Amino acid sequence: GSSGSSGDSKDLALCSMILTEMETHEDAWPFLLPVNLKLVPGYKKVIKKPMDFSTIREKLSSGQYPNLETFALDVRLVFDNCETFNEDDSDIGRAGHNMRKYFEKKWTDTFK
Repeated sequence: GSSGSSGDSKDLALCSMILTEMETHEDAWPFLLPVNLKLVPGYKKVIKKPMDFSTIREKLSSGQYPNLETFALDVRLVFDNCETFNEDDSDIGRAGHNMRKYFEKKWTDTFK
C-alpha cells in the first residue's frame, strides 16, 4: 500500500476546487439549488438523501467532511439521485450525465 500522499486539510482544500468548477457547469444547476419538497410531487419519498451543491458547500467549508471519501460520497450521490428522480430525457436528467462524466475526468486527474 502506502498510496495516499495526503494530509488533513490539504485533501479537503482540493475538494473545494472541483466543487467550484462543477458548480459553474452549464449542466450543474440541476443541483445548485435544493429540490423544493413542498413544490415537487413527493421528492424526498423517491430520494432517500436529497443532496445539493448549495448544501455540500456549506458542509465542506464548515468542516463536515473528515476526508475525501465522505466529500466524494456526497458528490457522487448528487448526480445519482438525479439519474433516479429525473430522466435522461428530461433536461436535468441529461445534465447528470454530463456532470458525472466531468466529476470523474476531473477527480481522477486531481489525485489519480
